Amino acid sequence: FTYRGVDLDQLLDMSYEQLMQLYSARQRRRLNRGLRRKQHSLLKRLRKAKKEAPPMEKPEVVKTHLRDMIILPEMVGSMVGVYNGKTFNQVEIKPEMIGHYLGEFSITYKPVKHSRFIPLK
Amino acid sequence: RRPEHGGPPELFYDETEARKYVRNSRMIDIQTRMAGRALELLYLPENKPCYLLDIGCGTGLSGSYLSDEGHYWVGLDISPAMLDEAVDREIEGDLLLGDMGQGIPFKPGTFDGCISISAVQWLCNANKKSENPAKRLYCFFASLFSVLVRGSRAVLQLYPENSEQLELITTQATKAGFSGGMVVDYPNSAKAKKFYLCLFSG
Amino acid sequence: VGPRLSRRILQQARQQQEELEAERERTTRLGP
Amino acid sequence: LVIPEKFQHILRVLNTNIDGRRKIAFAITAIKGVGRRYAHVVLRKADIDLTKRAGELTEDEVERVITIMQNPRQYKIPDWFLNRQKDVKDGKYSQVLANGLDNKLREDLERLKKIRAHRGLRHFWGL
Amino acid sequence: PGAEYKAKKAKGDVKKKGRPDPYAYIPLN
Amino acid sequence: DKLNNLVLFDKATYDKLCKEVPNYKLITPAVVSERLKIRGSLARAALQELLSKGLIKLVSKHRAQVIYTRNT
Amino acid sequence: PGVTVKDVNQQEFVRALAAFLKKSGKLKVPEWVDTVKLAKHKELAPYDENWFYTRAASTARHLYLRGGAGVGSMTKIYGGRQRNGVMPSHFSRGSKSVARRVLQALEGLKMVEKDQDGGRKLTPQGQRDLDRIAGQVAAANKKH
Amino acid sequence: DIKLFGKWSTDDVQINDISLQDYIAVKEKYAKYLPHSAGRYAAKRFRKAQCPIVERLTNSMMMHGRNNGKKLMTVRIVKHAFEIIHLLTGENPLQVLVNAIINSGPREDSTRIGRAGTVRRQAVDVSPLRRVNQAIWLLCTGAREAAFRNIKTIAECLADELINAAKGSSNSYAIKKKDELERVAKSNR
Amino acid sequence: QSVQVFGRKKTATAVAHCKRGNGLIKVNGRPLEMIEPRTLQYKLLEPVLLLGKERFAGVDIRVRVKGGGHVAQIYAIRQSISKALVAYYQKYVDEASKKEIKDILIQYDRTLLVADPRRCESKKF
RNA sequence: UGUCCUACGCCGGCAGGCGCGGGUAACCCGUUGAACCCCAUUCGUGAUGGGGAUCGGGGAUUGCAAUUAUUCCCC
Repeated sequence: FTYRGVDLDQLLDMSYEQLMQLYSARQRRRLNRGLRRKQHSLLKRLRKAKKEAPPMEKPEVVKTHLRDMIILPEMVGSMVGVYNGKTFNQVEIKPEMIGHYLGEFSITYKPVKHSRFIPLK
Repeated sequence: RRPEHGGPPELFYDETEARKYVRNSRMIDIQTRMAGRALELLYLPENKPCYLLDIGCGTGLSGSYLSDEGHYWVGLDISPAMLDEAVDREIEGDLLLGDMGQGIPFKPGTFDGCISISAVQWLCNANKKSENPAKRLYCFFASLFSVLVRGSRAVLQLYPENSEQLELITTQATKAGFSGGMVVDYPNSAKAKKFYLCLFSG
Repeated sequence: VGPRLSRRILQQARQQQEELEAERERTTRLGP
Repeated sequence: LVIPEKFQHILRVLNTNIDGRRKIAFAITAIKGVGRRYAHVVLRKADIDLTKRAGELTEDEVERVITIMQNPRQYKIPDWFLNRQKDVKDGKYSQVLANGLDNKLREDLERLKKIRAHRGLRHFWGL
Repeated sequence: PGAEYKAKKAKGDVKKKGRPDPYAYIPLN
Repeated sequence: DKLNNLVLFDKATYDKLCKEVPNYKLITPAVVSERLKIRGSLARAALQELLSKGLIKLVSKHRAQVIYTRNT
Repeated sequence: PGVTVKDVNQQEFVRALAAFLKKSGKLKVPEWVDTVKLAKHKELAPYDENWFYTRAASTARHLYLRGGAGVGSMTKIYGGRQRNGVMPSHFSRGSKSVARRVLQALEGLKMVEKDQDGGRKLTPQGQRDLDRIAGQVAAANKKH
Repeated sequence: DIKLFGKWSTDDVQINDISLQDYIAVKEKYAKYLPHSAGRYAAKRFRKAQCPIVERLTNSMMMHGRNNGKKLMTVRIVKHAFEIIHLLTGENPLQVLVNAIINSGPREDSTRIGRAGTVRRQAVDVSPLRRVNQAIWLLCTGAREAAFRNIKTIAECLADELINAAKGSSNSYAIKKKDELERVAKSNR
Repeated sequence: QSVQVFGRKKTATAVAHCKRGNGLIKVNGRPLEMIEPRTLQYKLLEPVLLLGKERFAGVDIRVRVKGGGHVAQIYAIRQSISKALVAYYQKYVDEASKKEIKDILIQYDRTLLVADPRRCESKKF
């Protein structure tokens, strides 16, 4: 797998400052505006779940309300239980969602699911 | 504003207005769905088409809907221009030309059904001094009651513009011996509101 | 005519009068 | 003017019929992947008088136009003028026209369906 | 005259589920 | 119904416009395109070519309408 | 006794000035000639390939009629009717950089420089240039 | 002398209809260079009888939505139409225009009456001012819905309609509608 | 010495200077025949061809405009020219010439002396 | 109507940035240079160079946050 002509192995090594060109406009502006601390604490919890799990199966699920967080290229190997309004939808982080958010995997509304008179006299 | 204010039906629905009439997909849609509602309205037996007097068919779009399901019909019309337009549409049913108010010229106990498509709201007014509207409506209703099979069903689609016209048509129908009533499609609506005279013999 | 229209008319007439009456360095030195 | 003896009514471009009964700025617009503005900038780059019809176009003109079509980047075009310039899989500067565009949209929809994001799953539910 | 099918909160013709599509039937004399 | 106006002047229609545009008594792109079954752009281009030849006189110039008359 | 731009019609004067600038050959020309639209409300490329010369003649006309106006006023002059889809149409301004490059080209033709009280003002030899080109326009038009 | 559009003369214009001297207002005193006058000709009763027929014709194509306001294109269209008529009939287009006005006037039509449901038509007469008004409107409808979907220009369509109405041929929509009006008047005496 | 007059319209206001000269007609620093809407050019030729171009060869007129649209400005220009000539031939020339000019110019059109008193009515709640 | 209105210079075709001024206001934006209309070219009766919906991608702007396309430009 490659993303914008860049493989995952060098994507992990490629750093925070030059993330700008490999992204789209919106998350580039979001990273330029200054990233906050709550999603840093979420990253810390995700990685703390990632350390002590044994490395021959998928680690423990990390759950949150954060629907609007930018997926880093180093997210590959996490399990995110994202809120939707009632429950936690827990989803596998494949390498293919680097440019996406967490809101489009947690849908807040259900799909919608929606005889003639005959005279006798 | 309305086609009834333009003049007589023999001369208003001429070559060019019928030519612009057939090229109107909105007219196609409304005519097919009103023809479907009219065919669903009468309680004809299933798997057995009936002998229907199609009055006011004109271009025969309702007649085309009848012929699409395997039914058969004969058409009575008053304008030759849109009659020729219907002929040019490779239509299957037969067509007759004449004034329906002078009397239906067929034998009694013949027609198992009657389909009127926008032809009863036409005749309420008079465009000639020799034509009496009450006499014309009474003669048309009496001839229609004569030619119908006893127990057949007659549906008449209309859009009256006031309650007095409906009063005259209903009193002519109830003085002609027809038994039935009035069915309105969405009475509290404006775009979807249609009027349907339903009649039978006995 | 009206207030605004007459004001515009008199302003344009004064402008035309000044333009038709029309057809250096500031003297910083007090004494020559 | 008088018809040429080599006048064609229908050309075969990108395995597609192209009507010569149209302007050169709009006959090429018939095939997908190119509209009016891209046709204008190409024919202005191709140094072609725009008043000509499409039926008297010589051969050498149509292969030079098609070699503009495959690799216009070397012919001094702005690079934000393109459709697929930063692809998610392999970021490379490109312009798909007739069958490449269908493959691009198909792989976009199947990528969205595979990752079960909201956009592609709503597209799947919409049809 | 279709009083059961007239919406109380709106002008129009509201559907009912137990009964078929909205209409109004009146007899002749 | 569906019109089939030609996109370029064939030899035959070029011959009739050579021997017939001096005598119609009225010249405009509309009736030329109507009766010759030709593209209106070709009709207007043909009349600019013919006034370059100078055998039909101008009456007035406008972006939407051009009107012409006989020499005699 | 000498004629004026105000004493001649506008369009043939503008195209004559554009022709004189074309056979002058000393204008600087951008590399983005045939890939540019001069406004955001434009839909197509201009059909005139040599539209920079007409643009230069037009901006020389508008600077001669009123000087001291820069790029922003020039974009205000050539704003048009933006048909933004099914939204109601509105008014849009012209492109700043195209008019900027054309006016810098006229600055390079020693026809215009800056002004201390505002935008750009034109050279007096620009007034002689427009004077004798208006003379030749009046000779070719009013004497014919 | 005052000539319309620089080349049309109002001196040779003669009104053949005896009833319409004072309603077709085109003579030496009504002679104007241009139909654009912007005079308050509708704020008083029977004032538009003094309006020039060319000005009423330019007010007539000022119709049908998008064309409202834009009368400079209208006077351009009628100038081209006057040129086309003068090139076709070989004489003054004003005579063709007034002949078309005279020949396309509905002289008798039907009014609608009725007390309760029964509506009949009574044969009534049309005033000469309304005759001119209905003739102008009928030529307007003929010019507008004549072609409406092809290369046929509005100016030459208006010229053809005016020429065929002046000649009295059956090709004119105005002539056919007028003849239908007197025939249905005769049908409803 | 000279005479200054004004011409009015809905929102188009014009000033006009008439003086001695060889018959020069100028509007906004331009001659009268190249105002941008060419179609109403005969309107700009309505006053002078009403009187005769040989008579205007002693008067030079210059008109400046501000406000209004195109045709409103044209009407203001022609009304201002007409009132400039009648004022010039009233104050400086004998009364008979002014009287005959006024008579012919009032039997031709009404608006050429006093403009049409029409304006947009304001909207109130 | 304004400390958000912006004059002007530089960069990028445009979306927009950078720099320096004017303005708490008939002073600066702003002789408030707008659209329709006017002149010339191309188009030409064709679901067509009309109409633009619904889509894909990129870029930029606004903000704690834009995914359920905030918004704009282009294809």
